[PDB]
Amino acid sequence: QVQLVESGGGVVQPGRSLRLSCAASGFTFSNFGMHWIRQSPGKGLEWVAIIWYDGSNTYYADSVKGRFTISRDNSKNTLYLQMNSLRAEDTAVYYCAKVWFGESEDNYSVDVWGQGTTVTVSSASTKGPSVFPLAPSSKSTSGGTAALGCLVKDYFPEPVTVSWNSGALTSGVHTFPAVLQSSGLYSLSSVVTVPSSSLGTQTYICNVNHKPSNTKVDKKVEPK
Amino acid sequence: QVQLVESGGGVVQPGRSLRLSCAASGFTFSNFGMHWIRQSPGKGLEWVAIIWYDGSNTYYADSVKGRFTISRDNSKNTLYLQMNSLRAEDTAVYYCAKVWFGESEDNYSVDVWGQGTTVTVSSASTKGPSVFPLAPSSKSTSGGTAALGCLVKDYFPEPVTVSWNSGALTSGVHTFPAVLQSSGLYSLSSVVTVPSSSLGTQTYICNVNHKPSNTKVDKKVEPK
Amino acid sequence: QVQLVESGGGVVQPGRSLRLSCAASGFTFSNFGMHWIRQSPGKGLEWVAIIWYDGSNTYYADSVKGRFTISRDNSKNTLYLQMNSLRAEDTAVYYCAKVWFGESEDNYSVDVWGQGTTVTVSSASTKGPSVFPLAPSSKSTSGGTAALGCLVKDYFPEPVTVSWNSGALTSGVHTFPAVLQSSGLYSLSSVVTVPSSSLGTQTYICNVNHKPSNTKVDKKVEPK
Amino acid sequence: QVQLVESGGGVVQPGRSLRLSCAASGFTFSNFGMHWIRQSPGKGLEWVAIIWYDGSNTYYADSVKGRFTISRDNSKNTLYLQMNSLRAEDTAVYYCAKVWFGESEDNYSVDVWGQGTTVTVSSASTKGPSVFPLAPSSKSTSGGTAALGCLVKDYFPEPVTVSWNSGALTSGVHTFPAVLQSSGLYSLSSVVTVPSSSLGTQTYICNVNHKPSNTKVDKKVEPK
Amino acid sequence: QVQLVESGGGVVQPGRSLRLSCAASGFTFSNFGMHWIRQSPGKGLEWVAIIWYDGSNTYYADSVKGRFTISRDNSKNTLYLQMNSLRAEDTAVYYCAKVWFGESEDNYSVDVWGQGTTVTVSSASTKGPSVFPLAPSSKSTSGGTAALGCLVKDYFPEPVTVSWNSGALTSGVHTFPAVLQSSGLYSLSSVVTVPSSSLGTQTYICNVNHKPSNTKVDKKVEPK
Amino acid sequence: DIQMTQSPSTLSTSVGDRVTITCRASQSISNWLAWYQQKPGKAPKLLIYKASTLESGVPSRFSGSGSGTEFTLTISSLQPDDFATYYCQQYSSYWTFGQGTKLEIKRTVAAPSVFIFPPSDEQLKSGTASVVCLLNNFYPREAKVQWKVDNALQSGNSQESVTEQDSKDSTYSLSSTLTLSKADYEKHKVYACEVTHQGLSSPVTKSFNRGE
Amino acid sequence: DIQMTQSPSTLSTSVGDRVTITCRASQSISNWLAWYQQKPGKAPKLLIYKASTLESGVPSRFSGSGSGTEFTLTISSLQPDDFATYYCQQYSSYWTFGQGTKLEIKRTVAAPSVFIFPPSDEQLKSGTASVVCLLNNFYPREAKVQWKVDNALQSGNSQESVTEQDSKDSTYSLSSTLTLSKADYEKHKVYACEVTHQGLSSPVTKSFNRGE
Amino acid sequence: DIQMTQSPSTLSTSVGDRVTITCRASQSISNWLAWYQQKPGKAPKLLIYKASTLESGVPSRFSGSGSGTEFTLTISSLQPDDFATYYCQQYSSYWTFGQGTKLEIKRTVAAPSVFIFPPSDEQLKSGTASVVCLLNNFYPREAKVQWKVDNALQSGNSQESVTEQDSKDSTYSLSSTLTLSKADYEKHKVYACEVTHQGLSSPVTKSFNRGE
Amino acid sequence: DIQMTQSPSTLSTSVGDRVTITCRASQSISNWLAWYQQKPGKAPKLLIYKASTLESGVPSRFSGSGSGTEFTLTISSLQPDDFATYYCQQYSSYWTFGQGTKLEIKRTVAAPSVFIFPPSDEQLKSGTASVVCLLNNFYPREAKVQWKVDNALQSGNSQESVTEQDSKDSTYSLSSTLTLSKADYEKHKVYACEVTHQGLSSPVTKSFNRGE
Amino acid sequence: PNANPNANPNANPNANPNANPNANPNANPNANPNANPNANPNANPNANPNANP
Repeated sequence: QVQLVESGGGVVQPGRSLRLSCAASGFTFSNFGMHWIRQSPGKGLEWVAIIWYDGSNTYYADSVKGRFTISRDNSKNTLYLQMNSLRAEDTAVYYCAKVWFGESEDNYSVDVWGQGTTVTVSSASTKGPSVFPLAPSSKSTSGGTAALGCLVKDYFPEPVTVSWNSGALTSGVHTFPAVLQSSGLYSLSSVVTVPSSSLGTQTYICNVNHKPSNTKVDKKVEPK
Repeated sequence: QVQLVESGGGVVQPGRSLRLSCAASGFTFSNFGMHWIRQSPGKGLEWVAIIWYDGSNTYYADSVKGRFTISRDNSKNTLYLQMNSLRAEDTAVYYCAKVWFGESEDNYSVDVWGQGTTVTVSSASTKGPSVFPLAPSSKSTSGGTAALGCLVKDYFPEPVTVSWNSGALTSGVHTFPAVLQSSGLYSLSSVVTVPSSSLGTQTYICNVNHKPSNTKVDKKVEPK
Repeated sequence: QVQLVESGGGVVQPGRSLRLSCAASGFTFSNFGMHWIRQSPGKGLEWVAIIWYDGSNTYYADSVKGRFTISRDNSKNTLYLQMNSLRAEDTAVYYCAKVWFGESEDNYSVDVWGQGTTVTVSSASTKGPSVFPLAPSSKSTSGGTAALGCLVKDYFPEPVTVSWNSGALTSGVHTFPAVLQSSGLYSLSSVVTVPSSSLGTQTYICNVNHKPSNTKVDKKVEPK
Repeated sequence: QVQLVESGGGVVQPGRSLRLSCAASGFTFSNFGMHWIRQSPGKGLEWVAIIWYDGSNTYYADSVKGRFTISRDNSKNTLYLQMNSLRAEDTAVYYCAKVWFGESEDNYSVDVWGQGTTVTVSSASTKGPSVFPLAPSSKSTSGGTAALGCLVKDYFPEPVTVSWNSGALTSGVHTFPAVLQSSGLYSLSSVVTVPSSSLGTQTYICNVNHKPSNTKVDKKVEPK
Repeated sequence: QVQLVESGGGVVQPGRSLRLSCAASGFTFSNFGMHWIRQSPGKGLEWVAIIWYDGSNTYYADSVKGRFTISRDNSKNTLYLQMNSLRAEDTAVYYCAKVWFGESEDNYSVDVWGQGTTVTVSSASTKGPSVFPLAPSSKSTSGGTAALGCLVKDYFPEPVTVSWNSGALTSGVHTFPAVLQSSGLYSLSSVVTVPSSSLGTQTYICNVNHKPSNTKVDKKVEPK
Repeated sequence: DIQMTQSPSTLSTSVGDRVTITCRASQSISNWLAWYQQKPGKAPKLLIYKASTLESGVPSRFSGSGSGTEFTLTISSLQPDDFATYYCQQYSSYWTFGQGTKLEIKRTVAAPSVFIFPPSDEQLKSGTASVVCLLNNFYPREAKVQWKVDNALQSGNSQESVTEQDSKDSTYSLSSTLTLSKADYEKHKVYACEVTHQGLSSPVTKSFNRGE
Repeated sequence: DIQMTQSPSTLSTSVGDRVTITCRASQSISNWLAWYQQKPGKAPKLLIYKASTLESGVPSRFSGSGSGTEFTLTISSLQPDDFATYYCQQYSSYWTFGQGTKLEIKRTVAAPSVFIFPPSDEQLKSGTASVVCLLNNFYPREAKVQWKVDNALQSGNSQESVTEQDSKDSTYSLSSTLTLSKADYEKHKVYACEVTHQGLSSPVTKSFNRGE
Repeated sequence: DIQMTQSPSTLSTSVGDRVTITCRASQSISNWLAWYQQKPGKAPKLLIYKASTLESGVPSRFSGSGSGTEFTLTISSLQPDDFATYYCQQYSSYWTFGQGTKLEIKRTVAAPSVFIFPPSDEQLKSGTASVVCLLNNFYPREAKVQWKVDNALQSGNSQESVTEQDSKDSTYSLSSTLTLSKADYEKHKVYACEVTHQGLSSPVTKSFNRGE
Repeated sequence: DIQMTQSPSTLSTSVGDRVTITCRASQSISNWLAWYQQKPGKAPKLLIYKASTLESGVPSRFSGSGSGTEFTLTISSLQPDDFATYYCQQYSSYWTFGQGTKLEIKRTVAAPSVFIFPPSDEQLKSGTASVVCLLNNFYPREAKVQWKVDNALQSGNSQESVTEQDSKDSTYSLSSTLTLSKADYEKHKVYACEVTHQGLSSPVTKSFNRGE
Repeated sequence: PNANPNANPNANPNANPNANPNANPNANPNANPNANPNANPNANPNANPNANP
């Protein structure tokens, strides 16, 4: 069926440029107009640009007009978005989308969205995380259930992977989504509830892995 | 931002033709309709013509219907106005203007005006001015202040520049706007108030310059 | 100025179809709605159909609804009226007409009419006329003035021209309008008053011409 | 002439939705407003909704306001009625109707009604009928005339067809209209008067057919 | 059901302008006329303006004629009231209201009122309050009951919130409505009756909050 | 909400008679009243608007009259095509229809033929017992059917159905169905339907014994 | 369908006169009425719209008045170019024209000259017999022509034709044609046309004998 | 052709004042009215559309009001950047602009200084004689200058020119030029210009004698 | 710029329920409205265009309604695959999306289990102090967590994170992280997080002493 | 509720003269599929001046 594959996203410092591409297959790409639409947690879904099938007419959202340039290569079946003068608020997931086929006098929108590519505009430098134990004790025990965890603080960029005991412990694990702090570094926590009767005998180690920095940390969590 | 630059205006004899052009930049020219609007001291602001974004529909004012032809070249981002069979009353400043963006069922007008180009329809031939002194005397003296000037008569076309003592004297200078006479020649005056105690010793010369005829006249004004 | 030229009218047998066209010039045809209005001696002026500037809305008179179809070609600046299943009472002069420009909430009618084209619905076959002399005598003489003429009977279709002495005699000639007979053939008379003292010596010949049948008849009228 | 064809009706469970359509032909549909009017045995004729020719104004009866939505597609010449949150009392025959043409300040109603489509709102499931004999005996004989019949009980939905001897017996047949029972199932009877001297020798079989369930039952009726 | 939401009210200096809006939902807004009605402590209920469903006719009270302009946007379902040259006596709560549906020859008034928005016309500048203690003592004690409070004086504009001991004390609290002083500043008191045996030992603090100035004051009330 | 009311609900008339039906509104509707004709199993057709304007194609024997709150429809000479149901409709404030007046074919009085049918053994095997009382070829339509089970009047457990006027002789037929449980049915012996009609000098009673 | 009616149908007037024609509609058309001028053998030209708005280019001597159902067109001072036919047209509900009012040139009374012509031998050889009665240079237009065959008035077998007003002297000419079969024509002897006109003190009778 | 009219033509105002200008249409234009600001020697800029919608980038001190045929533009507190000419424009039917309202800088009254200049001998040698009357640094702008030649008022042979408000002191200057042929000039003796202004208690008259 | 608004922002519903969400535009968008469904961590999929046209492949339990400025999306019978976020989008003038409505799995109320973790000595040695308050397995999601340091409420120095609904029991977990400098942290003793939830009759307070 | 047959049948001069940004961006399938006789018949100066290769 229709398939769209975005590529080119990543981390870029403010003021620099970035080129997104969208490879189309499963249909005659040169016969359809295309949209670029972005999604951020702060603004939701937000239309960015539209291009005609032949590139003759292009339109842009007011917040990006003059900075973004949409183009296409119908010989390669590829849609392009050149982004210049990036600001912090442009951090979002960008989707390319295909206009549906309709009648000659109707208004048009998109029917098939691409997979999406993440763009992160930040002046933070690549940095590994600090892993601190959230140690269980009597103050974190209610009945036969206790809670312990690992705090993964001050890393950049997303994402990070967390496993427990090399993956042998998955029942009851809650890894919270990361939050962006005022310092531009992300931080999150991963917690697990365990039987209090197992403390001191069962070994619990959280394994944090961060491919962008090649960080691998095995932190042992001991009770107090 | 949006910029419109008119060109092509000048002096034309009645009955001849003239083609004005308007270069647009800063926006997608092919997506907007355009107006030509003229302004004259006798009639004020007066709409001339409108053209659709694709040129399919054009409209003209009744006073110009059948003589003017509005067109556009979207490949060159240029708006054109071919004016034939010009009459004396067509002398005015012509602006191109961009229709604003609105809703589909609204009525439309213009939001951005061009810089404007002056069109002068007259049978007068290019002619340098006659500069005559308006000499101060006892009848033009009240206390320690006297008034003197230069009368710049019978020149065509507009404009002319007047300076005093090569620009060294600017305080108290009043150059009146030119008035068109029954003979089709323009005429104006330039006056300056000077300390009466300087009469007879300080030399005052008015420098009239008329680029269309390459006229440069330095006229000395002597007291009585 | 505004000009409308109808074409396509003629003689058609009942039950057949006919397509009238109206060529417009002197104004932007695509910006105005149009009417077709017919005029017949029996019913006077009678509105037939109206079409919007873009053809989106059409209306028809009750006597023609379901048989006539009005259309337009804005690329050719041509208005069309397809008439099917014609009846005898549809014989009339058909005019196209231009709607005037007015205010948005006013009701509208027509301001400029076309030249008109004649449509004659009859089962009569093309036939040359029969020319009979109206011979003057003592019973058609009062004083010094006598009357003679030519009767042009049983011809189809309209029109026929009558002249006297190849046009040399025009003073006192009265050619009556044609009348439609029960047989579907037209008939008329042409008369002339002459000085009684010229009878028997001056030769009087009526020249009847009927272009549809290429009939030319020169009938000599002698007194009895 | 004017023709309106309703479609979309059927059996729907309470609380579900259903969309009725009305196809118009024989007139300019886009020039007229339309009504939806329903008819039920309990309430008689009951106006439901009205829509303007362009859809700009819509009005609804109080009993349906907020649940029904009337719309139209002038490009398809189709009138629509989306019915949500159906209640038991909405079971009725629904007609679309065309507003008549009148004067500008008159009040308006409908002149041409559609054919009508039946809507039955019930939670009953599709179920074939039970055919029971109405056996003639001495208690159903008066002179030489006897009465026999068939009882068609507990079927849903409407309708069912009843014939006698494959249609060979039609004189004296009375098939009563169906009645709705407390259980939501329909029931009816069909009776026929026959010569008493024919009982025991002439065979009478009633043929019940119920297309919604593809039920075909031939029930033989024997005397007591 | 019918819902009306006013917005736009606030503090405005005399002589300035202010535009109120009323968003309507739950009914066909374009089918009904609307009223603006105001309520003030000095004049009670006072009709302000009325507008027809299509805006063709508007009427105003005599005290506001020539200064207020009522309008509506049926495409946005919004009612507007432009108030110019506001005077001190225009301070009031403004309600939008919907005309009821009735018969053609009846007189009409309103049935559903909006929520209301407060407009305060004053030349006073935004100013935080002065909190003074109303200290209980032997001179304010009768038996086992004493009275204490806080005086919140010379603040602008409304409103202010008063709590006791961060909300821990609510039994017996009386916060008086604010009064407008000759200086244009508001003032009020908050009092509470307490057991006399608790004076000197139980701590009583009034918490005054004024969001327009971001003022938060916790005043301790001590006996004398 | 303007209420509409038509009188009479049913009118028995003959070909050639002068027919007048009335329609009243709960409040003044000026002259904005329309009359619609409907034949059974067929869509309604417009007859009159503005209370007195005849629709194009409608024969002249129809006429309207009335203004304010009282309106009348008159048929000068009834014809066989005019046997139908007539509804009035105000269109002064929204749209409301009257209950409708049905023009009935008047004929001479004909007494009903009464037949009773007991429940079949198959239905008894199914757990239900329906008893059917039939009135055949009677006029006028008004009749009363009372079910008696061991001389005890039944109420709320019967349903009636009436046919339209027969095309050949303009008579009615009526079926009454008394429904009971098998246990209730077997808890009695005699089952009778009593019928009264204006063509009957005395009520007619048909009855059977369970099992007979 | 709104009917329009103009009065008078024909109005005899003179140069310099003040002319007023009226036009009435079967129902209220508000002010949506237009006036059109048509000269013979030429297309109509618009004079007035909205019942009282003068079309651009129309001289000021034309004026309109009226509202509702009665409208008038007034020419303050008639000029020779204004002799034409004037049509009113409502455009409130579709478009319907009146029959038209023709402005006729008033002149002094002139009695007609009457001539009669019998059928030619050639037409009799063709199987038909046409008899022609000619009225020349008469005014006003109203006249009556009666055919008498052996003192018996004819009806339904004659046709009349009238010319327009002569450009030089504003008179009319009329031809009346009696058509008969050769057998009907030869079954009688005397053939007369009798003419009456308001300019004639006595009726004029012309006659001939068949074969003379 | 919809006519537009603005009032007042000129409004003298001061910084901080509340300004209201009006604009009226010859017919109803609904709300399709725009307001444009133009500073001298510069292109116009859009301020308001739909009679009351503020264009993006326009400070909030501008507001529009009005509907039908009367519209107003209000500036709550005038600022020095707002001294310009304001035009209204209907765009309901084609496009027509008003005459424009110029916002003038209000100041105290200052009487003009009057100077007269006779024709130079060189221009007299050239065949023309120009006499110049100068009014310097006056406010307000309204003044009257009458030429008197041997106590005879001149008409149709003079031209006036007025400067804009000076940026430094908000005063006006006016020049009046009387042009005559050498023969007309030498055929008279006394040449005077008389000036009246609201800041002058009595008219000021300057005069010379030809040759004096 | 057309503003879009969806209501409600979050809707708790159960399998088999009838779900209706609304969407409103700041101005009239005719019928040019589309509905998109998005599942978490997945690309959006088109459900409806023209406000009421079902996209090919979409099950019939989805339906659209609305025109002008108010539109609704209705799911007749909710199924587990339909738990996702739904966005409306006007495409009448450019393209703007609503904020989206997330359909949540409704279940019975379950109070949270609360755990607190103090900063490690190693992180304090690193110069930072993070305090973590954990709420486990609660519903609904709405809860309030207040930090109190020596009974003093904190503001502006904490951040919260919430997981999606657990696939097994549809519960939430919430983490609150208080970050402070070592000097601010060591200048106090007691650190508490207080939790209020609709499933708790009384607020729950957890606290520790610094160093204990 | 019907259409006024005498309403304005002309084209509103003060209509929308811009382009509709939401109009059809796709390629029209039933458009002109043939060659254009009056296309460019001259060789292209800036065509490929090298080998294939």
